[PDB]
Amino acid sequence: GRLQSLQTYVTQQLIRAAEIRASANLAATKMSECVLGQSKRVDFCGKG
Amino acid sequence: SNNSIAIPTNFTISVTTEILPVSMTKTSVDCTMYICGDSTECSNLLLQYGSFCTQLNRALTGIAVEQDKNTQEVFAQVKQIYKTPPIKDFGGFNFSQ
Amino acid sequence: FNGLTVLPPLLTDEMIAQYTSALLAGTITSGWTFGAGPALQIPFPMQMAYRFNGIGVTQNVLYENQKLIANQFNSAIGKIQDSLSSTPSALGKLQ
Amino acid sequence: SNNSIAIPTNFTISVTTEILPVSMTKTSVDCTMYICGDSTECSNLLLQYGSFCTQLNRALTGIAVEQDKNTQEVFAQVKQIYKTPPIKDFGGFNFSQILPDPSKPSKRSFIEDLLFNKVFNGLTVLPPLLTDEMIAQYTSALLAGTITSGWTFGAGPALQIPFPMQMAYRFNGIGVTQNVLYENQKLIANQFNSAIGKIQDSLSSTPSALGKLQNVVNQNAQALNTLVKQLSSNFGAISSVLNDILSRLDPPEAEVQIDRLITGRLQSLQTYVTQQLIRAAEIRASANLAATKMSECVLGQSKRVDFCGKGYHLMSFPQSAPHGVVFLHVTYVPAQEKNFTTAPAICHDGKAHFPREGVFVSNGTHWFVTQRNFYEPQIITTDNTFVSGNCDVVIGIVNNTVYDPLQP
Amino acid sequence: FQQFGRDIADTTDAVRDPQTLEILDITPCSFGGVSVITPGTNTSNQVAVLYQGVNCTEVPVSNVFQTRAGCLIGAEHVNNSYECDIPIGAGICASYQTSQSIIAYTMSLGAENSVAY
Ligand SMILES: *[C@@H]1O[C@H](CO)[C@@H](O[C@@H]2O[C@H](CO)[C@@H](O)[C@H](O)[C@H]2NC(C)=O)[C@H](O)[C@H]1NC(C)=O
Ligand SMILES: *[C@@H]1O[C@H](CO)[C@@H](O[C@@H]2O[C@H](CO)[C@@H](O)[C@H](O)[C@H]2NC(C)=O)[C@H](O)[C@H]1NC(C)=O
Ligand SMILES: *[C@@H]1O[C@H](CO)[C@@H](O[C@@H]2O[C@H](CO)[C@@H](O)[C@H](O)[C@H]2NC(C)=O)[C@H](O)[C@H]1NC(C)=O
Ligand SMILES: *[C@@H]1O[C@H](CO)[C@@H](O[C@@H]2O[C@H](CO)[C@@H](O)[C@H](O)[C@H]2NC(C)=O)[C@H](O)[C@H]1NC(C)=O
Ligand SMILES: *[C@@H]1O[C@H](CO)[C@@H](O[C@@H]2O[C@H](CO)[C@@H](O)[C@H](O)[C@H]2NC(C)=O)[C@H](O)[C@H]1NC(C)=O
Ligand SMILES: *[C@@H]1O[C@H](CO)[C@@H](O[C@@H]2O[C@H](CO)[C@@H](O)[C@H](O)[C@H]2NC(C)=O)[C@H](O)[C@H]1NC(C)=O
Ligand SMILES: *[C@@H]1O[C@H](CO)[C@@H](O)[C@H](O)[C@H]1NC(C)=O
Ligand SMILES: *[C@@H]1O[C@H](CO)[C@@H](O)[C@H](O)[C@H]1NC(C)=O
Ligand SMILES: *[C@@H]1O[C@H](CO)[C@@H](O)[C@H](O)[C@H]1NC(C)=O
Ligand SMILES: *[C@@H]1O[C@H](CO)[C@@H](O)[C@H](O)[C@H]1NC(C)=O
Repeated sequence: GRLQSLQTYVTQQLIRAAEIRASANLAATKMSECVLGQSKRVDFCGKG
Repeated sequence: SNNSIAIPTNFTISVTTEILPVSMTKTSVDCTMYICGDSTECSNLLLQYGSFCTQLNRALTGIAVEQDKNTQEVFAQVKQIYKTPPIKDFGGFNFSQ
Repeated sequence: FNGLTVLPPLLTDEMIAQYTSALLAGTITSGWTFGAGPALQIPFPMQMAYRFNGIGVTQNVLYENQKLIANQFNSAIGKIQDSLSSTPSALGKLQ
Repeated sequence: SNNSIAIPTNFTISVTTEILPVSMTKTSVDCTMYICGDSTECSNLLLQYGSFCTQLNRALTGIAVEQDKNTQEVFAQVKQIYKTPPIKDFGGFNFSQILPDPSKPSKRSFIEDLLFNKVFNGLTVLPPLLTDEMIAQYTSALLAGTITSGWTFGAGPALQIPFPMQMAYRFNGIGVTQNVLYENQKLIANQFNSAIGKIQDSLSSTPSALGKLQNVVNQNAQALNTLVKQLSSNFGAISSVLNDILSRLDPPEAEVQIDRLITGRLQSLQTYVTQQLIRAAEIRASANLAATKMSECVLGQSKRVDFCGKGYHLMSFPQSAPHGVVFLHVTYVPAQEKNFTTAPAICHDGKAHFPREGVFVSNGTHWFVTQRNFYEPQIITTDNTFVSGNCDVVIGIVNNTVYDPLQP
Repeated sequence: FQQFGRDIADTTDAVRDPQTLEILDITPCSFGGVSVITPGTNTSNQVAVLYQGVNCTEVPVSNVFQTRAGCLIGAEHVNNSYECDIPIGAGICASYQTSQSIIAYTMSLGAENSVAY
């Protein structure tokens, strides 16, 4: 029983970590394009 | 209509905010100790299950390393540490906030 | 703890603050330049004129309306502080 | 300070490398054969678990098809197969390190050869649908199209253009005038050649450059090894091998030991398949990124900052690698900046004058109008300035004089 | 003094015959998957078969061809190259071409072009 619980916890953590990695990649892209430059992509760095 | 246009005569400078998570907490649950802290017969029985206690630790360690890499790649993007001049007259703009 | 432990982050919050301060100082003092090579200085008014020139508005719009634009920017920043201090559910994702 | 501006006087052509994995090996583990290969009682008990041996095979088949789709979508982005002309006088630029080398039997380039050199219990490994020769053929076609056509071959019919003129167009796209190229053609060609040579040397010297591809290979190998090692375990039964279970025991005890073994092995197989699915999702994200960079950096000239390299992007070249792609990003970086004194506008005759495209600078005594990314001063004229209003609203206007060509 | 050999994954891969001391090698009996290649019943009912990872000789016994993928049975290997219709693997594709039969060939990546530079 305890091994099954640990396996479930680890799998859920792996999926959550994948989601956070996607969000961190987005944040790095926005730092590169919005802060270090000026972007022409619509609705990327704000609204306007 | 096929001959009319609308053209602005004024503007507005608007500031918006956007919040993005970049990392989580680095936890690492020990396998055997969680299942049974002190029992020795428990550890001996668990030893018959092979490598179900090393894979979990490997996965959690990979997650922690990934969190550190996430923070490093988001924030570390300057080769030098720049500093603002002590005089802060920027032509009317106020960055003290 | 039943065998569970929490490791500390490799970067302290002071170091993250130092990164963000460097980014802000470079952006205010240099502009685009510090992110694509050697950092070059430029007055902030001319940087804003350059940035209007990139969205389709002529430079003279900024210079003839410098005071109004500065006031609008300052008011917007103050309102950002007020709005962030007002609602506690703004930081929903991290929570 | 509110009147000092720094302007570069020289430049540097730099080449950087970026490595992205696109696909992983197509393994497939048969369910019944892994859990128990030759036994028939074990198979009869395994039928009691329903379709736990069809879901795993379906998942692994989906993963393999995904890998093939990843390679297909990254590399096959050209409709035709272009060839470089036998005469190779590109104005001084030397693409020998990246173009295919016909002497070698594999027809791979120098850098591609370096990259390729640097890098059953019921389980099988399928071969990829696209052989490495076809991947090299795609990369060669893309290189030939880029060198010969420009960005036109990715948006319609390929149109030829001299490479010097293509470089002039690409400088014109980052804010530097065409005349900068034509007056410094030899210097830029030498810088490009030196950068390519340095890329080859840097790749050849350090062995830990290709971290990601080796990491993927090692992860897959370790997973398979762990599965095979886990095959030999008791899982609470008397012995791991089931021949001793079935020969030394009566049907009841043999059956219960076989059930224990079956449960353990099924759990191990499920764990393996789940981790494979997660890894495949990560690799698919990486392959999507690689396809986007191939579309935007190689077939065009991107203005997105820090996307295609580090600097002002000029172009990019693709190279193949085992289970991955390598982009060589050629970028432009300024150097040798100088201080100058600058003003927003100039008051000539009661009217403010602003630069059309450029900025006002000063030796210290005289005033000139120049570019923003290169120091090319010239006299202020009515041709390159435009008027707006009077000299009372602009904060920092400088009294000076302008010139009019209509005064011979 | 060594009787049997175990590999990197701890699987026995060699045995010394006890009576005559000759080293012998154990290689697993052939196993793999079977695939059916069809042009769809809306056009024809003639199919081809692919035995994956198996030498043609070991297949238990129309036209037999060996490829990296495995043994193809029922398809005629042409010498030309067309766009891939049905992907068999290792650069080998199958199609339904005219009497009328299933052919197997090597992939063609596209038309050859040469820009007048
Ligand atoms: C453009 O908008 C700004 C801001 O709304 C206008 O400035 C305002 O003008 C009114 C009328 O005198 C004042 O009561 C406000 O205090 C001003 N606001 C600020 C921030 O200065 C400006 O007049 C508008 N311009 C035009 C041409 O309509
Ligand atoms: C920029 O804005 C800040 C806050 O809006 C100004 O700081 C205020 O300064 C006045 C002047 O003594 C104080 O009475 C306030 O208490 C300050 N507020 C805060 C929040 O510190 C600052 O002066 C502005 N910059 C300039 C150059 O005036
Ligand atoms: C811009 O930099 C290049 C080098 O990157 C300069 O070219 C060098 O000039 C020195 C001095 O004559 C020579 O010894 C080197 O061999 C040159 N290098 C190359 C690659 O040609 C160039 O002179 C600089 N521009 C200016 C205007 O000085
Ligand atoms: C482009 O660069 C390559 C590599 O530097 C040149 O190839 C060299 O050619 C010389 C003389 O033919 C040989 O001695 C070297 O061994 C070659 N190097 C390599 C790595 O093959 C090539 O000549 C250059 N192209 C032109 C037109 O000069
Ligand atoms: C201000 O700019 C002028 C124009 O380039 C510089 O004057 C030139 O100086 C060179 C070097 O002695 C002479 O050969 C030219 O004849 C000068 N031109 C004129 C129109 O006088 C001057 O050097 C610059 N000021 C400073 C401080 O460098
Ligand atoms: C086991 O018996 C076999 C059969 O008698 C032996 O094989 C013979 O060995 C002798 C000695 O080298 C050879 O001259 C014969 O030619 C072999 N016979 C054959 C048919 O090959 C074998 O040597 C014996 N081994 C042991 C360990 O006793
Ligand atoms: C420009 O002037 C500043 C003034 O301190 C000096 O530090 C800087 O080195 C000068 N620029 C160059 C390129 O020398
Ligand atoms: C620059 O700032 C100084 C004060 O430090 C001021 O005297 C001068 O008029 C300013 N010049 C411009 C062009 O803003
Ligand atoms: C430029 O002209 C204005 C108005 O004629 C005058 O006030 C100003 O002093 C002049 N500039 C200089 C440096 O004298
Ligand atoms: C196909 O190519 C092979 C390889 O040389 C050759 O032996 C055979 O005769 C060719 N068949 C035809 C019909 O051209």
